[PDB]
Amino acid sequence: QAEWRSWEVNKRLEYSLVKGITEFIEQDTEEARQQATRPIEVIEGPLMDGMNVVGDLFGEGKMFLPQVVKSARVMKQAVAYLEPFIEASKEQGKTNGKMVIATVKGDVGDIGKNIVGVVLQCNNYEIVDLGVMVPAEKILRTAKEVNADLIGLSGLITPSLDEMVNVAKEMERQGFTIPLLIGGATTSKAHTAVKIEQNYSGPTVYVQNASRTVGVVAALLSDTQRDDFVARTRKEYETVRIQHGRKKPRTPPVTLEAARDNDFAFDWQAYTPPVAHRLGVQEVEASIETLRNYIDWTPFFMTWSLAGKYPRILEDEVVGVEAQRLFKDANDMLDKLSAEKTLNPRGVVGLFPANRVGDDIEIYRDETRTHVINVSHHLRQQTEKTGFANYCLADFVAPKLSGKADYIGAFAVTGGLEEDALADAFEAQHDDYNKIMVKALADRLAEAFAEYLHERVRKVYWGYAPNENLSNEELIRENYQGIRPAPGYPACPEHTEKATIWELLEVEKHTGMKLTESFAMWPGASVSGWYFSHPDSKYYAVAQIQRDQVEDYARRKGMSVTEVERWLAPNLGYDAD
Ligand code: B12
Repeated sequence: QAEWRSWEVNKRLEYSLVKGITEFIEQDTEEARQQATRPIEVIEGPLMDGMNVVGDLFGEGKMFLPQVVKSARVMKQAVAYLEPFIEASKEQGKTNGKMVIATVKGDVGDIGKNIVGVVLQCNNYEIVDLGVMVPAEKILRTAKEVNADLIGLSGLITPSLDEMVNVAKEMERQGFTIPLLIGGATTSKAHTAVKIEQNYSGPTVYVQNASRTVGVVAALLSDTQRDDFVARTRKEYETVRIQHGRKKPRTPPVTLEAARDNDFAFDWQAYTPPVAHRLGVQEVEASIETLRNYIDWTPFFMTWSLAGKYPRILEDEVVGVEAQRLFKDANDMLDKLSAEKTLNPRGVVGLFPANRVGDDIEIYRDETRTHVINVSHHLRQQTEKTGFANYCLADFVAPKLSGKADYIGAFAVTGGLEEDALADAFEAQHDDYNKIMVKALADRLAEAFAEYLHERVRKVYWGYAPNENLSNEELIRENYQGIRPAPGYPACPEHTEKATIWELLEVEKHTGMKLTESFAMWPGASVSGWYFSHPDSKYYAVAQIQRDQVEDYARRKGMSVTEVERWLAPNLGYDAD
C-alpha cells in the first residue's frame, strides 16, 4: 500500500525533494540520519542532490518558480528537523556564500525578495533576510556582525532609490569591499549605473530577476570570474552612462508658464460635470468572494516568474500546465481564506466637491464651495508640445472661474490587515511556498478591490454611468469613462500626496491602514489614489520637469526646493543637485 515508500531512504528523500512531497519529510530525513554517521550528511547527501535536479530541470525549462520554492519547502523542513543534530555535531556543513538581503528604508515591498531569498538558498547560499524598512545602518552593521560576502537591497517605490544611493555612499564611507547587489520594482540597469555605482568603490551590480541573480552571485564569489566580471560590468555601466547623457536631439524643454499656457483646451461653459450622487466619506466592505471575480491574474503569474497573460497562459506550451497548477493552489487558498474569514479586505472611499486653481484641485467643505479643506497638488509635463496639451491632471476638473460644478474622489484599500500575521505563520512552519502565496493573493485581492470600488463608484457612489456592465476582461482594458490616478505612478509621481488622501478619508481610522517614512503603505497589499470623472481624462505621464516648476511646487506644498528635488528625483529634467 505505497510505492516509492520501499526505496533506499536516500533516493526517497532525493525524490520527495524534486516533487515537493512533504508528508514523509519528517520520518524520511530522520531515518536517513540514523543510517548516517554525522548529522550533516543527509544534507550534502540526498537533499543537496535532490536540489541539483530541480536546478537541472529549471534550466532546460522543464520546471518553474512555483515548484522550485515548493521543493525548498521540503529542503528547509528537512534541515529544520536536523537542527539539534547538525548543531550538536561536527563541522556542520558549508555554503557558496552568505548574503544580507533587505528591503531598503521606508519601503515595505518584499515578495520579489523572498523569491530571490529562496531561489538562493536553493543553490546552497545562506540568506539573512533583515526584512523591510531596514536602516542603511542595520544593513551594513549586520553585514559586519555576520561577516557577509554580499549585500542585497530590495526596493519598490520611487523614494527607495535615494535610500540605496544612501547605502552605497555609506558602503563607500564605511570602507566596505563586498559587492552591492541592487534590485526591486524601481531599480534599473540605467538608474544603478548613473546614480549608484559611481558612489561605491566596490562592485555594484543590478540584476533583473531571481533567476539571473544566481548567475551574478556566482561570478561575484568565483575565485576566477570575479575580476573578469565586475570589470565587464563597470565598463558596461559606462557605455549606458554616456548614452544617457548624450542629451539626444531631445525636444527642447519649455518654461513653466508656457506649458501652463498650453493647457488642456476644453469648452467648459458647454459641459456640465456629472454631479457626484453621494457626497461624503464612506467605509465600504467586500468579501474575498465578491472580489475574486475582479482579479487580474496576469501580474499574479508574473509574480511567479511564469510569463504570458491569462487565461492564454493556461494553454501555453512549456509552462502552461504548472500555470494551471499554480493557478489552482492559489484559488484553493483563497477559498479557505474567504470562508474561515482569516484575511479580510477593507477599504475607504470618498467624494468631495472640487475645482481647479493653477495646477491643483481645491477640495471643498460642503456643496457651498466656500471653504477649502484640502489641496491636491499636481505636476505638469514640461516638454515642448505642439498640437497636444501639456497635460496636468488638474486640468480634467472644471476650473474655479468657470463656476461650473465639478467633483473629485479618492480611496485606499488593502487585501487584508492580517496579511503580515498570516505570512509570518508560514515563515514559522518554514512554508516558503505558502508564505509567498498568501501575500501574492492579498495583492491580487487588494488590486482587486481598487477595480471593484472604482466600478462601484463609477456606477453608484459617483453615479455618472449607472448602466455599465463591462466584463472583467474589459475592466482590465480601462474601457470606462474616467481614471483613478494613484500617487507614485508617472501621471502623478509625487508620493507625498498620499498623505492628503489619508487626511481626507482619515484612512487610519476606517481601515487601520498606515503610511511610513517613505509614504509607502501598510499593509503591503494596499492601493490608494484619486478618482476623476471627466471622460477625456487619461493616464498621461509627467516626464521631466525643469527648475522653475520644482520651485513653484516647493511653495505650493510649502517645502524646500531641496525636499522636493528628493521626492521628485526621477522626473528632474535638470542636474540633480
Ligand atoms: C503586484 C504589484 C504591487 C502590489 C504590492 C507589492 C508589495 N508591497 O508587497 C500592489 C498592487 C498592492 C502595489 C502597491 C503599490 N505600487 Co505597485 N506594482 C505591482 C506590479 C503589477 C508587479 C511587479 C511585481 O510586484 N513583481 C513581483 C516582485 C515584488 O518582483 P520584482 O520587484 O519585479 O522582483 C523581481 C526582481 O526584480 C527581483 N529583485 C527583487 N529584489 C531584489 C534584490 C536583489 C538584491 C537582486 C540582485 C534582485 C531583486 O526579485 C524578482 C524575480 O525573481 C508592478 C508592474 C510592472 N508592470 O512593472 C507595479 C509598480 C511596481 N507599482 C508602482 C507604484 C506607483 C505603487 C504604490 C505607491 C500605489 C498606490 N496605491 O498609491 C503602492 C506601493 C506602496 C506600498 N505597498 O506600500 C510602480 C513604481 C513607480 C513609482 N512610484 O516610483 C510600478 C513599477 C508601476 C508603473 N508602471 O510605474 N504594487
